[PDB]
Amino acid sequence: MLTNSEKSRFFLADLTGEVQSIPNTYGYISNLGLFRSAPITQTTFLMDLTDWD
Amino acid sequence: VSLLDAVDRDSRKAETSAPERVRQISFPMMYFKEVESITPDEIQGVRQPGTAN
Repeated sequence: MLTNSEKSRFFLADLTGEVQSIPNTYGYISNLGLFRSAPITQTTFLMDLTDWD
Repeated sequence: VSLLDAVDRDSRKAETSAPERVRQISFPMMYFKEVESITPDEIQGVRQPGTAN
């Protein structure tokens, strides 16, 4: 598709498209599946710890 | 036991074995004891650690 030339408005040149650069993302741990999903309905949670020897 | 030594048949000699020995011993023994008890006050109103009610 044609566009205006570099140094004249009365002459046309051909445009061949675009090339895009996208930043790198890694996300390795997120794919291992180590972390389970535990949705909750509150803004805090508790736990109990038991010990003996 | 032990090896014999040579002897001349016209200068006759003889060896002899030493007597057998006997011995005796004795042993004591070890004693272990443990004690525990249960009382109602350990159950009255004690919440289970892993549950709410």
